[PDB]
Amino acid sequence: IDFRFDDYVEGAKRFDNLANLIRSSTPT
Amino acid sequence: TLFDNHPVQQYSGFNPIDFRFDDYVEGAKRFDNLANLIRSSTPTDP
Amino acid sequence: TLFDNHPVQQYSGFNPIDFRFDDYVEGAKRFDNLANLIRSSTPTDP
Amino acid sequence: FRFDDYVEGAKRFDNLANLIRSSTP
Amino acid sequence: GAMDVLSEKIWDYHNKVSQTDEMLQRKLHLRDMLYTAISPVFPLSGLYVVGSSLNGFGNNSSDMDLCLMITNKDLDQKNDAVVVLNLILSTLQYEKFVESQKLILAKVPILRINFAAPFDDITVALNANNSVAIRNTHLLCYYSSYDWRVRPLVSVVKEWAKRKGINDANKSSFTSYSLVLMVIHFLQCGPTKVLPNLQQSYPNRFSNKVDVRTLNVTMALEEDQSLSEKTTLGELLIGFLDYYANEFNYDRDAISIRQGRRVERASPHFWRSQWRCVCIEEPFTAHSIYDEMVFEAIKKAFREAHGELQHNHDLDKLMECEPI
Amino acid sequence: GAMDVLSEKIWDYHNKVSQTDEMLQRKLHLRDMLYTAISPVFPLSGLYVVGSSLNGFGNNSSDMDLCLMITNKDLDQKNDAVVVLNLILSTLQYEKFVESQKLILAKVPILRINFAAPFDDITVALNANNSVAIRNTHLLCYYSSYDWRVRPLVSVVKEWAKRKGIFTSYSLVLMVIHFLQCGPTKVLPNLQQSYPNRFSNKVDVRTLNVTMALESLSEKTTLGELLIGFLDYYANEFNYDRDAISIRQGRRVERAWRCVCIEEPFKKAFREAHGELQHNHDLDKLMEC
Amino acid sequence: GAMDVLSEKIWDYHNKVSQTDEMLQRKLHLRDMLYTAISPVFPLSGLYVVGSSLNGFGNNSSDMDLCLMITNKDLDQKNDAVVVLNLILSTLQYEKFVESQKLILAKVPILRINFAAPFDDITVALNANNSVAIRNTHLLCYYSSYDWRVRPLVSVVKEWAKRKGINDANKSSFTSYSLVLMVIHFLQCGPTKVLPNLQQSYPNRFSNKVDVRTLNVTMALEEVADDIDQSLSEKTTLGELLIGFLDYYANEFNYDRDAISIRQGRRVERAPHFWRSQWRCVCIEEPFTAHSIYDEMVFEAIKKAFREAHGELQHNHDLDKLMECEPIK
Amino acid sequence: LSEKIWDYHNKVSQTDEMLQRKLHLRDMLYTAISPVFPLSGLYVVGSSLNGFGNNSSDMDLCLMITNKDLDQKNDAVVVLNLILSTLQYEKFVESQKLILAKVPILRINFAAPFDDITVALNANNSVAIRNTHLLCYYSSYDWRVRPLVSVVKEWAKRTSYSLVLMVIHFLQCGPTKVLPNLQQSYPNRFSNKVDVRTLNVTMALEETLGELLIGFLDYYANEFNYDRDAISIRQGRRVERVCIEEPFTFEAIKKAFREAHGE
Ligand SMILES: [Mg+2]
Ligand SMILES: [Mg+2]
Repeated sequence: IDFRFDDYVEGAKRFDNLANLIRSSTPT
Repeated sequence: TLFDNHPVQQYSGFNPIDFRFDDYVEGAKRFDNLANLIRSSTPTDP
Repeated sequence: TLFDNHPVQQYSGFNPIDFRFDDYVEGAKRFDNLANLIRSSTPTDP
Repeated sequence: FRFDDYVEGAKRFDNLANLIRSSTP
Repeated sequence: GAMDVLSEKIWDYHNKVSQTDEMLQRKLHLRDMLYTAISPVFPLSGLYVVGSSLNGFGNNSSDMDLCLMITNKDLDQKNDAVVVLNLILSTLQYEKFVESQKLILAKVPILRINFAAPFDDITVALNANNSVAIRNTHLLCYYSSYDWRVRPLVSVVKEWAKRKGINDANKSSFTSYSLVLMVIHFLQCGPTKVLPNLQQSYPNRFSNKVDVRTLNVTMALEEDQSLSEKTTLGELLIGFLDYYANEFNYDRDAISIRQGRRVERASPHFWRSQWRCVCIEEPFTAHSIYDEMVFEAIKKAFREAHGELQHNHDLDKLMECEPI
Repeated sequence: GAMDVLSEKIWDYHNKVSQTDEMLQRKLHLRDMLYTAISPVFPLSGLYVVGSSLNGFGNNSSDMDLCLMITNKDLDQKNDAVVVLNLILSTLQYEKFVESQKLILAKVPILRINFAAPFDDITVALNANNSVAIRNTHLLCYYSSYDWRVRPLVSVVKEWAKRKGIFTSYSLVLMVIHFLQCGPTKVLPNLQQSYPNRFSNKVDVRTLNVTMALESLSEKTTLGELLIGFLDYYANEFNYDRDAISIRQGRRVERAWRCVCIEEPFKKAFREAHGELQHNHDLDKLMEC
Repeated sequence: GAMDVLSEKIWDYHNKVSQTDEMLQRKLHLRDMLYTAISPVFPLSGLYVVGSSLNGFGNNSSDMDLCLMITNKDLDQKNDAVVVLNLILSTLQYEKFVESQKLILAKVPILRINFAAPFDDITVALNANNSVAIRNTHLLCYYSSYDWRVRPLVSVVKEWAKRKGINDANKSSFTSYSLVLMVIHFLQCGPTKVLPNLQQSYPNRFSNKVDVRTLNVTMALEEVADDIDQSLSEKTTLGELLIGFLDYYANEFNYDRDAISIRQGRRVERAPHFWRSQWRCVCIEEPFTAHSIYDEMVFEAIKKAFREAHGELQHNHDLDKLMECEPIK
Repeated sequence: LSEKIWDYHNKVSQTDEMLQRKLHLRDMLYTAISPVFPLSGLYVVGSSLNGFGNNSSDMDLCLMITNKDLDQKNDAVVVLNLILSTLQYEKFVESQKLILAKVPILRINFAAPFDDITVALNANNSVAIRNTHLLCYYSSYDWRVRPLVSVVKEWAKRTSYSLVLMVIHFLQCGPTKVLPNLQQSYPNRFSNKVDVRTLNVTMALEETLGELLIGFLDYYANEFNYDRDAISIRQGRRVERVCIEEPFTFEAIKKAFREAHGE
């Protein structure tokens, strides 16, 4: 109410997909 | 002077301090009863 | 309380301190002349 | 302040140096 | 006049300056206010009242000494405690009842606080996590409670000493806490056996291994002292002065409340040195040539006071003395 | 003894210590559990995974650094962050899956959490709204993915320093990125300078591109020459007094506290490590110091 | 209520409260007494007077801040300076003229000393080996001397702020020293250029590099080609400088974006030298080598106090009305 | 295998040449101190005279000024500052350092032909006298002590006064019993009550090397404990309060003694 919160719910779940970004640049 | 009268309020460089909190909340309240112990050893008119 | 209002006066276990004394005696006395600098730049009645 | 006389004391202490040479080997 | 008249003058004076209940309640409420300010930063801590305010020997102008307990681990006092006290300083600055703060260096770091009306007559001294003061406070409270004569005696010894300037909070090594230990030592080891050795008689209650969250604070002490004291209050003050003027040897003797006896000064506990001559062991875990002048003045002030009280039996004459 | 052997050996060491995807999945599950417990206190907050566990550079026993985001303003880390972390500590002390908690007063306060049940091998280090941890992790993850050689290189350099007493993991990673920017072989670019509005400090972190794939002499050089080169660089070329590392500018800079001065995106040991590796090409002999 | 009587009553107030020569002489005599007490323990040391008592900006009730110089090497202040101050405490306790002592943790450890009559109105703050205070005292003392309006402006700003509870030595970050830097900044960077950047114009006199035992304390400043057009400056009255000071900090300065550097001669964008934060909002660089949510309340009181002081003084030009303000809730 | 130990010992021990130089230097110090403390005595203490020193050894000195006990908190520092105030003007003195410690020290370095000798001077701290008086008899009780000590010390390099006490202890307590408890055996000679000016530095006392060293490394690698055991020299035994009580007044250092034994 008196302090200014902001919405990061979706933001934090989306940040996870960096995992895939690394995986998709590792050779097999 | 520029050293003022209080420690630096910014970060100031201290090492990290690992606190494992132990519960002392009720211990501190019970300790007040010492005061009753003093009241009880006091005679009214000796 | 147990802790008083001053550090321990007896030897507390401080680590040894190497002092190489430098001479500052006449320097601290010459610094007072800043007083003249102040007084000589004050107008007597502006 | 009471100073005490250690002049002769200090000099006689030197001859512990003999005690070891008289031992070694 | 009489030893009964002198005994009542001592008692009277005690009641005059002794910490009242109204003051104790006000300090306790102030402690509560500080705790709510501190709580968001240390949510499981507890703010104990330690020293004068609770140990039985306080007077109405005594500081409220506080001890913030945070952790059962040792907290380093050279650096870590300064960080903690500085953090608490930042928190309390926002509070409207807090007017003024300062970090001083005593035997341990100490946060001094002053307050807005209506608490501006109370000063607070806060240390970080030093549970030794809690044990100390616990022990001195049972000493103060064991015999109704202990506290009035300490009340009058304290003021006489203040009026002679050998008890002075702004000068190092001139502490009032040590005077208390000196009285306790006398009532243990002097002619009249008034106080026991509580640490030896009740190891289970005063053990340094007991967690301070479980110290007994309700139960009186179970039964030694024959209670063979038809020694008056007035005799005990005279004897106290006599013992320290004429019987205690400062260069040979040392005081141990915990051992309940005099020990040969040539011998884990910290020994204080009151006025830099009187060696006194803390219950819980070679002089400078310039010290002689002060030692001689302390010894003299005790000889004078004893001579005066032995003669006139007049408490108000004793307290009319001049400083040093 | 031979440098195609050294290259494959470095690679093999990398794959033994690297963070498995199973370990990553477990870490994300535990994060969700933490979030379920934290969400009633901060319903709009975000619990970002930051550091080694996500940026490509972590091993399996690596802490899980987390960043709780609650506000877009900047959270003061002297007072406000301690309070926010104690508000989380007050809730987690009633959760079965959480075992012990330590609050850490530091420049950036940390809530250090240990778990029970099947998660007592994972330690969490949680901060309150220190978004620079998010920016850093984002950037490093694009460095981590830019060239298949960065991570294996980083893996052995981290282990060499551990077994030789030598510097945090994060410092080393930055030493490795800098070397791959400014050494004989130009392997990595200056990403902050090449994609300036994609790694800009001024962007809301909820805007950060997390799926953009970024848009010759380097493919020559092998893993082995890279590592020998790295040790050569810090043994004989980098002045730990005259110079500092700047990542934002892919260049070394005048130092105008710590041994290697490192500016964040947002010595006889090196001598004798280079001596050994350059001469024998034996990774086992290097990390048996 | 007229710009000439505002100027003169600023000057008058300054003269009422400024440190007298008798007071300085009593302080220097007292310092000599302390040095003969300390010299058996530190025989080659020097006891410097630093800060208010010598920097030109002190009043008749300022502490005597003293700096005991012992070595050209650095002395660690966390641990080693405490040993030295405690050793000095031990030595001073045998002195009849010393009444009480106490070790304070300020930005550095500080031995606070009070005295027997006839010196019982002087308090001493003694620091161990912090030569930065000598450089600092030296630099401010030439800012103080550069222009006659500087010191009386500072006297009144200081007292106004005391009365509004904005300058208070018992409260952290509520410093008088900062206010001095704020005035010097204004006189460098406000509408009227009254002061140069002495650190840039005379880097020879004020160099961080120079041994403090060779600091020049006897020579006037040579003039510099075009750094202060000093008669355009003199068109501006004292009274108007005060009003301009209140105006600049109440309505021009952006405390979110701007910071103050006296060494550089300008405001800088908040982006080796320590930065102070006055009231935790006004970031200010020392010439020599994000906000709590609860700070915001206090910030707004500070700004308000300035806005009100500027409104009042600009309207009635009346110094005693300005000074008859009351503190901050 | 004993032989090579004695070689290293006789190679690195203090020469009689060096000791003459130290005594000369000390006499030069005393010539300068004498106007300040006319009745004082300047004793040699430590390695340089107790028989355990190298040639690189500091010369520790003790200025005796009073029969009484000198406070080391304030008086000692004032006394040492009175010497430094004088040595300031002597050409043969190169530099001085005052060391604040539990026992304040004046550390002095010298000019021209005495550059290799450093002096550490304490004020009136006479237990240093006694400790060297006693330890000079321990070094002369058996020919093996001083050579053993030599190798023990440079092994630590590749505190000295404590290395020695550990060595003396092992020769009192371990397998073979080389050295007695001197303080117990001749209680008249080494009494705490003897004035330091009438200590017996003259009369003698009334009544192998290869295996002693490897036995030492055995005694302290897997035979000695650290919080149930301490070292006492005053009483021969192993007692409990590396803890060592002087004649007069951490797993890495076990693994270090352990592998050094596999030789
Ligand atoms: Mg001042
Ligand atoms: Mg108290």
